[PDB]
Amino acid sequence: SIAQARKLVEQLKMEANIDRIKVSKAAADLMAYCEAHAKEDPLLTPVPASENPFR
Amino acid sequence: GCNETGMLERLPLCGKAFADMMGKVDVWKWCNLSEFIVYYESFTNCTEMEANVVGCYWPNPLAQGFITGIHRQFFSNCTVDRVHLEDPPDEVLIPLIVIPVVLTVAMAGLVVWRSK
Amino acid sequence: DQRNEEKAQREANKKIEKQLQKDKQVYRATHRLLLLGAGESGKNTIVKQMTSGIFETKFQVDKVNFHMFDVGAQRDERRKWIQCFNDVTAIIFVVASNRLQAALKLFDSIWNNKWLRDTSVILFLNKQDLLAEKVLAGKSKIEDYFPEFARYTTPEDATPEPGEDPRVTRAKYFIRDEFLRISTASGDGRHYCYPHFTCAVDTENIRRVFNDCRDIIQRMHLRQYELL
Amino acid sequence: YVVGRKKMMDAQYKCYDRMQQLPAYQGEGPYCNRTWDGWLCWDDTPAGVLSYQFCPDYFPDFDPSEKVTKYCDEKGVWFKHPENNRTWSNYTMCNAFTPEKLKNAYVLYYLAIVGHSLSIFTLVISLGIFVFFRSLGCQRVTLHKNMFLTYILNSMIIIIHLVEVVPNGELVRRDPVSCKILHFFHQYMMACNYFWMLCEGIYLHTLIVVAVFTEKQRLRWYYLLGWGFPLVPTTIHAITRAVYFNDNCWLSVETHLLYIIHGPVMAALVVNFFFLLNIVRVLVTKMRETHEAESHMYLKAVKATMILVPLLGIQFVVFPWRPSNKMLGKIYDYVMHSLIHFQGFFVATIYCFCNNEVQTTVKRQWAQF
Amino acid sequence: KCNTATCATQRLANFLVHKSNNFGPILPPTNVGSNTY
Amino acid sequence: SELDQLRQEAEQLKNQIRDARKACADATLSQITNNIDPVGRIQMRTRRTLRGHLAKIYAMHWGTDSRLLVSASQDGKLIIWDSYTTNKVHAIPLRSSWVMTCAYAPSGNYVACGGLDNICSIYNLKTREGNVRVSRELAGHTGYLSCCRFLDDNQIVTSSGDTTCALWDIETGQQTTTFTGHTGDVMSLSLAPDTRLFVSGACDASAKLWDVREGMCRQTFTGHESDINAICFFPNGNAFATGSDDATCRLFDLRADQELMTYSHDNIICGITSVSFSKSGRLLLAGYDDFNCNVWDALKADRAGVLAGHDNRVSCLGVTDDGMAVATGSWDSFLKIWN
Amino acid sequence: QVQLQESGGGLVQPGGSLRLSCAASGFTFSNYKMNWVRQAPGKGLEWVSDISQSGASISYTGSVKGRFTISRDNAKNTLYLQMNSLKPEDTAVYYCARCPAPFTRDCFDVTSTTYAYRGQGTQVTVSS
Ligand SMILES: CCCCCCCCCCCCCCCCC[C@H](O)OC[C@@H](COP(=O)([O-])OCC[N+](C)(C)C)O[C@@H](O)CCCCCCCCCCCCCCC
Ligand SMILES: CCCCCCCCCCCCCCCCCCCC(=O)O[C@H](COC(=O)CCCCCCCCCCCCCC)COP(=O)(O)OCCN
Ligand SMILES: CC(C)CCC[C@@H](C)[C@H]1CC[C@H]2[C@@H]3CC=C4C[C@@H](OC(=O)CCC(=O)O)CC[C@]4(C)[C@H]3CC[C@]12C
Ligand SMILES: CC(C)CCC[C@@H](C)[C@H]1CC[C@H]2[C@@H]3CC=C4C[C@@H](OC(=O)CCC(=O)O)CC[C@]4(C)[C@H]3CC[C@]12C
Ligand SMILES: CCCCCCCCCCCCCCCC(=O)O
Ligand SMILES: CCCCCCCCCCCCCCCC(=O)O
Ligand SMILES: CCCCCCCCCCCCCCCC(=O)O
Ligand SMILES: CCCCCCCCCCCCCCCC(=O)O
Ligand SMILES: CCCCCCCCCCCCCCCC(=O)O
Ligand SMILES: CCCCCCCCCCCCCCCC(=O)O
Ligand SMILES: CCCCCCCCCCCCCCCC(=O)O
Ligand SMILES: CCCCCCCCCCCCCCCC(=O)O
Ligand SMILES: *[C@@H]1O[C@H](CO)[C@@H](O)[C@H](O)[C@H]1NC(C)=O
Ligand SMILES: *[C@@H]1O[C@H](CO)[C@@H](O)[C@H](O)[C@H]1NC(C)=O
Ligand SMILES: *[C@@H]1O[C@H](CO)[C@@H](O)[C@H](O)[C@H]1NC(C)=O
Ligand SMILES: *[C@@H]1O[C@H](CO)[C@@H](O)[C@H](O)[C@H]1NC(C)=O
Ligand SMILES: *[C@@H]1O[C@H](CO)[C@@H](O)[C@H](O)[C@H]1NC(C)=O
Repeated sequence: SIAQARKLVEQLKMEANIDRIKVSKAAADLMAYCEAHAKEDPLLTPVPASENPFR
Repeated sequence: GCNETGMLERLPLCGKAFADMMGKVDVWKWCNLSEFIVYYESFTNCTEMEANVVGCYWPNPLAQGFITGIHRQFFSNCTVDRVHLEDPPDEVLIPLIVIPVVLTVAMAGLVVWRSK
Repeated sequence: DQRNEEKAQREANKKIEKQLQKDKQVYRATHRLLLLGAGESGKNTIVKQMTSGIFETKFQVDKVNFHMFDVGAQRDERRKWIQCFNDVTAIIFVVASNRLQAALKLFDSIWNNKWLRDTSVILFLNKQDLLAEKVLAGKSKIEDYFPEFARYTTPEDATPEPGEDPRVTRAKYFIRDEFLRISTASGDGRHYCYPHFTCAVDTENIRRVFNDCRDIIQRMHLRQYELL
Repeated sequence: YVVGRKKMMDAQYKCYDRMQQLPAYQGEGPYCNRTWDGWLCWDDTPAGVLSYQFCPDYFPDFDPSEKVTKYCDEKGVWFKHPENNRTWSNYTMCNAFTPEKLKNAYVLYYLAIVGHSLSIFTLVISLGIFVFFRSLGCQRVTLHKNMFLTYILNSMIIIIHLVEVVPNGELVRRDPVSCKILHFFHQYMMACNYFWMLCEGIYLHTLIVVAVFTEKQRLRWYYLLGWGFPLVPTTIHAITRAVYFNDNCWLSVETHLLYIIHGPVMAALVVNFFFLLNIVRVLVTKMRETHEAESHMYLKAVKATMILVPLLGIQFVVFPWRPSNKMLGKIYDYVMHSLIHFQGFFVATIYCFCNNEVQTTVKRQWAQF
Repeated sequence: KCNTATCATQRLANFLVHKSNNFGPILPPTNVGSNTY
Repeated sequence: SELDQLRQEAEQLKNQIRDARKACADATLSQITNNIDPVGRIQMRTRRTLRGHLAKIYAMHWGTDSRLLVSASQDGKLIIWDSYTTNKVHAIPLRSSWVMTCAYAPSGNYVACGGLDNICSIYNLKTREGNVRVSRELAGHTGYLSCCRFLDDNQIVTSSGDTTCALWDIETGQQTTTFTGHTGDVMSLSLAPDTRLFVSGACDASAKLWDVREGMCRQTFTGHESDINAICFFPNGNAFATGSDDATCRLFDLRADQELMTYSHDNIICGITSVSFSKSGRLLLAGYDDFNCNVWDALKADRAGVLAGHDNRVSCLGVTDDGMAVATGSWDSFLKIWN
Repeated sequence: QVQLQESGGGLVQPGGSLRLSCAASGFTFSNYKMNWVRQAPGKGLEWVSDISQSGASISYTGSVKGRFTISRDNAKNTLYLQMNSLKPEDTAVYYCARCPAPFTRDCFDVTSTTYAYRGQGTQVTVSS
């Protein structure tokens, strides 16, 4: 319908008028979070049997 | 050949020998064969050797008539015991088979009924 | 302290499984069914003769419990919610005998769906009396919408009703063969289609489902023993 | 030797008492006088008749099932052998086929040990799969566990009986109470193994034909029929065996008291044959409703039968009587003993090893195992 | 003599108990010729 | 035709967004994570097997205590398990057996469920009487309930097959805000760590980022080829992963407004049903239609492990808040805890 | 971004010929089964024809069989519909509809009023 296409153009203008950072900066932030929390991840390396509640 | 008269004279030697050994066994034990079967085996063995010495093959009708006289002399009134290994009569054996059979199909039909 | 709390959890667990045992015998005893069809296919008339997103209909035949479900307030996109009915006993597909081609395409999608590959389909070729009136009239011919109908002959294995025109028999059996060609293409001995010439006011529709469901359960037990 | 001589002297005393207790032959024409030939007792026989009697058991090479013949000619004279002119009885059939029967019995003896050993091995591995992989669990498999256990327990008792009791003559002559206890458990476990075949036949008939919808049954009745009911024919036979035919270690088969156990067993297996006819009848009906080819119908229908004959024991009812012929009896022995002793191996291979539901579970769970 | 198929194992065991010399060496056959009974 | 101009202007804006995203794509995620060491072979084992469900399990959700979990099965039962002792804490019979989703409130006092009944039912677990009874039935959706997630004891966000999402006030039972951006059945939603935003995945091969308090669609993410069946936020809230029927998993960045990585293999030809990150976000666990669960390296797109314990389609999975264990639900009516 | 754009068609004489083309992008064209659907004025969406992934399996609706021909170019990612002997009954907006899931034999919801994997359509008018 005419109203359906008009709201589609309205939504695209709000999505286009956003500030986007570089992918290299976004990729570095995702890596930096993993390195800073890899020690607190029990799934990366098996925790000792004395600390696993599902022993 | 065979000399029947020679055998008939020699037979009283085995019959009388067995009759004297039956003197050690009282009239009470004259019925159970298990008491005197060892002497009955040697007495039968005597008639076989005596016939063979006179050239006659054992068993022979003259030696059979002599063993029958000895058998009638001692074991006349004694009756043969009941067979230890023998099936019961069919009046008892048949119910011992048909009753478990009908119980099988009755239980088999009950399972089909009472399971569900 | 530690002994009283864990023991209270074990007694609560055994009480739950005690109730789950009663729920298991009830769930395993009832047979669930899915009713599918167009808006004017006649399925709603079969329900009343026996908002909310799904309707429930419970009937009992020979003390055997059935639970038929009807799709209510759901959109025409079925590829997602139809996966919930992969464990039903059978899918009752009602077709009004180009709405016929649309039903043939929907039947092909249900029959060839990965999650519905082991689900049998009870095919209710509904509106047999309305089909006879159109064939006897001769105004709306089938061969213009199905060119293979002109060269189609009635199978000798057909069981026509007494006092029915052969033109109606050739018409209704041609529509049945259109659905059977899809079912016999990818059957693989896992599921089967049970076609039936039914009417909206037919009292035999309940007996047809009960007899077809008995055949489905029989073929399942035969498959578990690898006899068929 | 000493025991065989005692049986010979025992039969000699019975004849001389019988030859004096029978009425005098009053039939017309000439007859043969009663006589004791040394091994078997003979009654008055008319002239021109070939007498028949069963062979005694005085010697180890004699076969009691064979026949002994003594002939009179047209006159009242017994037959005389032309070599010696001696009154001679025909005992040739007593030991003519004994050396060959003993050689074939040795093959069947080791065929039983290997057949039951292979059954114990495969069924233990088959039972371990149904116990370990709970995913395969159901009422059908539950009854399979009890059916498999009967084969294992039956094969174990048979192997023990054939190794410690059969080749031990000192144990049989001693006649201890222990060998009679082992025979009791042998008859009990044999009946339970056969009755559980009926339980599966009843269960499969209930699912396919009588009660398709429920699919949930109380398994108590199957347990009582499979394990409890076989105690009825076993004890009744054991009581009558201890009274009427109390042979050494209960090894004799000449007594008809064995049909107290084998009678109901045959009746239970016949019911499975009738259940087989109904199952295949429903099967070919489903195939006729699917319009499949006749050649494809025959192959799967026959294959369905051969799949059910090890589980239901149909080989016992289709071949229930051994032929008296020597050539047919030998082939019957090698065929029946193969089917009987390898029955546990056949059921384990068909219903567990060749079962696609079990295979797909093994191939999937093989990584975690 | 139980001749049923279910008695096959019992017939084989009963035969080898008496007619096999306790699995020993084969014994000379019993003479049943003209010079016997 | 003015609609054709609206069709023309839409293509101009989509071409502008595409070029705007291409200008920010200087280097890919694989080039940045090319020198980091791989996680290695991840070999998790099934520590617990939760048995009791009578039908296929459609959804599950861990509690905030990382011990209790609720599971939804199509037999009409909600079961709350104690993952430590495998004991069942509660068994909630449902009015409608066609449940497709379930949620566990962060306070642990309420559970939610919904499905083909188009109603999100709230159940009170902390009643003083000791029983569990439904406290509120949230109605208003015109399609089946696909997912629901609690914001608090009084607010819950739901997704439905009517192509819309809704924010509910549990006290009044009325929709506070409605999200009407998607064109296909919305299959799943994931809340941000701060609960200010949430992402949804629908059957239009697109994901959308929503503002909870504003009620607006801020960003629309494309790249998938088929219906998106699952979605999960990255632990930091700046990214999310999606699972679709195209046998691929994709990682999208909010600040970059584009896809960063694709997780797929030539041997995988089945759709993804559930996705979830590890505690640190380094591992991306995904459930598949081939009865298996694959553990992906979120930074290197390498398959690090496989969870093969279920006998049917894996319909749902979830990682505890403390990251100690991973639960997996499947159509075989069993739940499995993996460590 | 899954995109389907229909081209060709327009006004044609009764009995004429037209060739519709659908340019596909954003997905692996060779892994999806394609469909042609149309919507006549005052009528609902109707399935016309489909073609398998490779092109061996081809089916048409009864009204267009013998007159329409469907084909696909996997190298060009283009779907074709050769329409010959066009009748005024064929006047409708023709859409190219892709099946929702790849490597699937079933094709659900391609005729639904709101289907995502469907182009905007092209107008085909057959009149004298
Ligand atoms: C654990 C699981 C795996 C293994 C399973 C099998 C385990 C077997 C264990 C030993 C079983 C007993 C010994 C068997 C071998 C006997 C050899 C012996 O020399 O006899 C040979 C022959 C003739 O004997 P005899 O001279 O009369 O004795 C005269 C004897 N005296 C001199 C004493 C009178 O008898 C054999 O030919 C019998 C053959 C038939 C039975 C054995 C084979 C059965 C089938 C085997 C598997 C086939 C393939 C199956 C594939 C699934
Ligand atoms: C309630 C539910 C749970 C139930 C659980 C148990 C089920 C089974 C129970 C069975 C119990 C009874 C078993 C024995 C029955 C009686 C057998 C003997 C009968 C009999 O004739 O008695 C005497 C036997 O004497 C003899 O010389 C006997 C010779 C044979 C002895 C060896 C017997 C082997 C079998 C024993 C099995 C016992 C265990 C069973 C599980 C006297 O007989 P007579 O006067 O003719 O004189 C013969 C010359 N003396
Ligand atoms: C020594 C042998 C030759 C004769 C005596 C055998 C009995 C001591 C045993 C052996 C096998 C047992 C059976 C093995 C399995 C079962 C199934 C069982 O029912 C179940 O569902 C099992 C449940 C469980 O095991 O936890 C009931 C007992 C029963 C019949 C047992 C009853 C007792 C039996 C017959
Ligand atoms: C030959 C001698 C050595 C046998 C000695 C054992 C039998 C006399 C008894 C002892 C244990 C009994 C069993 C004990 C328990 C059961 C379970 C019972 O079923 C139930 O309790 C529930 C069944 C269900 O609902 O599944 C059926 C009988 C059975 C197998 C009994 C059958 C008869 C058994 C094997
Ligand atoms: C499968 C487990 C049980 C296996 C049993 C195997 C038995 C083999 C017997 C071979 C013949 C033994 C003959 C007697 C030997 C002896 O007494 O020393
Ligand atoms: C499971 C297989 C073996 C079963 C048991 C076999 C041996 C049974 C007999 C053992 C000795 C019994 C002695 C009883 C003596 C007495 O009652 O005076
Ligand atoms: C429900 C059907 C039951 C059928 C039962 C059949 C039993 C047959 C028994 C045969 C063996 C016993 C024969 C006794 C007579 C004989 O010695 O010839
Ligand atoms: C060595 C074992 C041999 C077993 C042979 C079993 C033969 C079974 C034959 C069954 C025939 C059933 C015919 C059914 C015909 C019908 O009703 O359609
Ligand atoms: C009812 C079907 C199964 C029947 C199984 C048993 C069949 C037996 C047939 C032969 C019986 C012979 C009886 C007399 C035997 C004899 O004394 O020689
Ligand atoms: C209901 C019938 C079941 C099958 C019955 C089969 C009976 C077979 C009987 C023996 C046939 C072979 C010839 C045996 C001759 C003999 O007794 O020596
Ligand atoms: C189910 C298996 C059946 C066959 C079992 C093995 C049979 C082997 C051969 C047995 C007979 C051997 C002697 C044959 C003599 C002859 O040719 O007459
Ligand atoms: C793998 C086969 C399983 C079924 C059982 C088969 C048993 C075959 C037995 C064959 C015995 C052959 C004896 C031959 C004796 C001889 O002629 O010397
Ligand atoms: C037989 O024996 C008797 C007595 O011993 C003897 O007188 C006779 O000569 C023998 N021979 C014959 C032919 O009688
Ligand atoms: C029978 O006589 C023979 C020959 O003298 C002898 O060898 C055998 O031992 C005797 N038997 C007995 C014990 O009388
Ligand atoms: C048979 O016995 C009778 C009775 O003593 C006898 O008269 C007859 O001669 C005997 N027959 C023969 C052939 O010895
Ligand atoms: C047997 O006797 C007959 C007649 O008395 C005679 O013709 C024959 O030669 C004898 N045979 C022997 C071996 O003595
Ligand atoms: C003894 O019987 C066998 C078999 O019945 C026969 O071959 C043989 O000729 C018989 N002997 C005599 C002397 O007739």
